[PDB]
Amino acid sequence: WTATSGSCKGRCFELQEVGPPDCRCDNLCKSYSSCCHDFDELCLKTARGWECTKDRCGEVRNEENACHCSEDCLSRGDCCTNYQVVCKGESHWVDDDCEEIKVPECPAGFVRPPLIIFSVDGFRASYMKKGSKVMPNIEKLRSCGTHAPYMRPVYPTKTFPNLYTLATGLYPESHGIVGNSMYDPVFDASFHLRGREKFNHRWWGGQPLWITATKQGVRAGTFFWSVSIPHERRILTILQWLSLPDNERPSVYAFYSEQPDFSGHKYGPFGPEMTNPLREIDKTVGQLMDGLKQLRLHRCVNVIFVGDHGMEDVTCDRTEFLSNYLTNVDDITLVPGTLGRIRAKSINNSKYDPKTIIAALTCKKPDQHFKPYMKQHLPKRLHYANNRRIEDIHLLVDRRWHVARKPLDVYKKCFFQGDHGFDNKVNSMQTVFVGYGPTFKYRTKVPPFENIELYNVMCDLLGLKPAPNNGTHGSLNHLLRTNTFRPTMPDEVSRPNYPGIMYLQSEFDLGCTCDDKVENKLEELNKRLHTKGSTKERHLLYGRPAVLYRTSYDILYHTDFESGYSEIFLMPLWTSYTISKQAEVSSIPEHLTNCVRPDVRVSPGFSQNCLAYKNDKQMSYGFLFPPYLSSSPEAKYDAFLVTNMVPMYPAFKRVWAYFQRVLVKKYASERNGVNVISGPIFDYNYDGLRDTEDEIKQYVEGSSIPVPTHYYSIITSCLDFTQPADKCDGPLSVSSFILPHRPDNDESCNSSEDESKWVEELMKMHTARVRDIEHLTGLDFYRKTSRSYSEILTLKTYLHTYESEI
Ligand SMILES: *[C@@H]1O[C@H](CO)[C@@H](O[C@@H]2O[C@H](CO)[C@@H](O[C@@H]3O[C@H](CO[C@H]4O[C@H](CO)[C@@H](O)[C@H](O[C@H]5O[C@H](CO)[C@@H](O)[C@H](O)[C@@H]5O[C@H]5O[C@H](CO)[C@@H](O)[C@H](O)[C@@H]5O)[C@@H]4O)[C@@H](O)[C@H](O[C@H]4O[C@H](CO)[C@@H](O)[C@H](O)[C@@H]4O[C@H]4O[C@H](CO)[C@@H](O)[C@H](O)[C@@H]4O)[C@@H]3O)[C@H](O)[C@H]2NC(C)=O)[C@H](O)[C@H]1NC(C)=O
Ligand SMILES: O=C(c1ccc(-c2ccc(Cl)cc2)cc1)N1C[C@@H]2CN(C(=O)c3ccc4[nH]nnc4c3)C[C@H]2C1
Ligand SMILES: [Ca+2]
Ligand code: NA
Ligand code: NA
Ligand SMILES: [Zn+2]
Repeated sequence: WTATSGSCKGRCFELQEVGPPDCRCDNLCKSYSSCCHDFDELCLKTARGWECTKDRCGEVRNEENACHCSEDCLSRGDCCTNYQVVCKGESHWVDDDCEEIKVPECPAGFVRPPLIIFSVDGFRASYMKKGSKVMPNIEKLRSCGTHAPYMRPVYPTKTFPNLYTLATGLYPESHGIVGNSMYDPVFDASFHLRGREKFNHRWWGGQPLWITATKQGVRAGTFFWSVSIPHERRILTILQWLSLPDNERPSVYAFYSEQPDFSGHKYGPFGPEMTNPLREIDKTVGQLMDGLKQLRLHRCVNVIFVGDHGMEDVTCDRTEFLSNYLTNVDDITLVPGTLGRIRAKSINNSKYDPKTIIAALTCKKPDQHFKPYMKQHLPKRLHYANNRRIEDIHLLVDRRWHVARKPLDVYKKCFFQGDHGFDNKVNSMQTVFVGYGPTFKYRTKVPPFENIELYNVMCDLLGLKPAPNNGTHGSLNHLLRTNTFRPTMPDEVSRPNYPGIMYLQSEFDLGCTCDDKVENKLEELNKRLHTKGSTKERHLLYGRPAVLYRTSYDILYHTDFESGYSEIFLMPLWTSYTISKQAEVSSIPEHLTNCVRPDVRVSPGFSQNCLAYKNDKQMSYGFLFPPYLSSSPEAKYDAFLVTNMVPMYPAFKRVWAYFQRVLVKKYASERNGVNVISGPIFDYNYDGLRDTEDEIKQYVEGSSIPVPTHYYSIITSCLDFTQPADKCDGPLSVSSFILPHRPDNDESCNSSEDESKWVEELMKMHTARVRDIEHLTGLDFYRKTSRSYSEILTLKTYLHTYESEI
């Protein structure tokens, strides 16, 4: 109940929210059905339109007008945005040459450059180039300010998850808005685009920029606009707020456009009808910048032009129906469309089984346009599992397609030609970032980056301390002229032991054998050198990883590789080795096929054993440093140490052996040498964070050998590939992956074929940032390079996507 008897008189677009039943006059009241009786008449004036014409100049103030062209309008802060152009001979902002803004030029009483976030829904990154002819205002912001060729959204590439990720720096699994539609089984409550539950605070986790600002004494304009408030009015409202007295005036503002998403859904991303919405958005930008220029704020304000996600061609005919796969289609609830989420229709149904549902959905049709996953098996780069609102069963839908439960859902709910939601590495889902103002750089292009990184920068722009988030603070310092945040490397928590030879071969009873009993001071002094680190500069190029948690581990040196061996987990946390362009691949000699060798630097009690693998009928083993890449037949024996062994399902060994025998050499040839760091990951509770020893759900049968959920590799080389990986003088280049360690290759529908047809495609799907591996391992990489730390942070957030040209 709202008693709408009060008045909006002198309260139009007031900043403080007033609770029921006193009537509201803020930009949200429409959505709440709570506006005072006179809100429209007083606050939403439209009379005479939005532009001054010659004859309006000098007019006597008529209060009924939408905006004014009277002589007092500048000081009332309520001129039409084109007033100075029409009435005072000024130019439109877009027509002025751009000139570097070296320092803020703010009027008196401005304590900091204000920040204006201009967010556009469904603005696909390629619009910046493809519509540049019809968007001169946006093209000027882009060419004169700082821009990326594209910004990567979060998964799913839906509106509410991405806008709230923009506001918080958080993955949707952490902020809680994991779709536009959700069911929370703890609340027993549903979040819908339609209705009042979505307003309830309990859906919205983390701390959005406007709350961060407010808690730290920086006032914010409201970010939310009721759909019926016309864009011209939203702009006039911002400009009016910017004329408030100093103590009242917000420092951060947001504008939001429903376009081009609205038309893109109807017409497709490049429908001929899309030119007009792009023009209109440009005009709105022109209005804002002209209005800032009148207020003398156009060289004071930092403006961010940012999208939530792109738009792909999708039509009704490209829909896959679960009724063509499942017999029990009525025992399931599906969240449908460009992603699928499946749960039981009824909690009282004990004949519901996710395993038979996944199996009925796996590789069933030749050209199947979706792939099912238990959420824990989704690519770790999606970070989409650790929330109770995310259903256990997930369908990743191919770009251009939908999934639906039954055909009746698609015709009794073609209409649409565009949609979004797909995998966030898809080219069509990329969106835009432009920053313009005194704090951003001048005419600077920056590499693509992820939207989770912006919250930190928006905090930096406002002098705020960000709440804890998933951005990596300092990774976007290269966007900024000043206000850079100067991070320090994390302190190493555990120091390594450097074991020498401490055990005799007969102290070991590991059930392993090796045909290695074959035999010289020339070569013996030499192998002693290798075991103390004499080749360590070749194989460990960026310093040893730092261990950021409390544990007990040994550094082990070898001719061809170095490792940090965990006495707790019984295997390396990391193994580092360099493969030059000239290196040669060899096979494992016949007599060494089953060779495992005790490591005389590491006690039997802190070693694995071969008996456990013999007795575990499901589990085999692989090696982190690959015997195929040994530098010499004698160095090969090091690769068969028990301290280089890791548990691997036979099915996973197919992937791993192809990566090690074929792909590392291929990368070394292509990149002029590579440095590889590989190791295990344990994330049994799928939170994206290193498991402690007591979280491990699976061991090699009858042993204390923990089974990894994933294996990672970080592959680094010189960005200037004319220099070899091991003699690189400048910036680095990296690609990484986090491969799921699974007992089957059900994920790969072509896995019955030769690895050359399916392994690399698997690995591409599981591409990752170094930072993702850092979270999963508690390791910090690239501690000793000649590069600035900020540049290294950027490298660690890089994701190699394998998409073609945007
Ligand atoms: C991305 O960045 C984010 C932000 O930094 C990272 O998320 C953080 O990670 C931490 C580790 O997972 C986590 O810390 C925990 O905090 C618990 C208290 O949390 C509340 O308070 C904070 C602060 O205001 C608040 O933000 C939290 O909000 C969550 O939950 C609400 C309501 O459900 C949601 O609205 C909100 O969206 C958010 O949900 C997300 O996080 C939670 C986990 O907190 C998930 O469950 C959700 O699925 C969702 O992802 C909370 O309101 C605190 O209780 C924890 O401490 C336990 O464990 C430690 C072990 O060290 C121990 O010291 C304690 O004793 C305690 O153990 C006891 O509880 C156990 C579990 O119940 C029980 O088993 C034991 O027996 C004990 O009784 C813990 O410190 C932090 O909350 C989140 N923050 C956010 C915002 O999500 C994220 O990791 C980053 N991702 C990556 C990949 O890097
Ligand atoms: O009020 C806001 C808001 C604006 C900006 C920021 C914002 C957040 C962070 C920053 Cl940094 C800036 C602005 C925060 C909220 N709304 C209201 C709008 C309602 N809505 C949809 O109904 C909708 C739209 C497109 C879709 N496609 N498919 N389904 C769709 C459903 C989109 C919502 C956005
Ligand atoms: Ca974990
Ligand atoms: Na076995
Ligand atoms: Na398969
Ligand atoms: Zn949309």
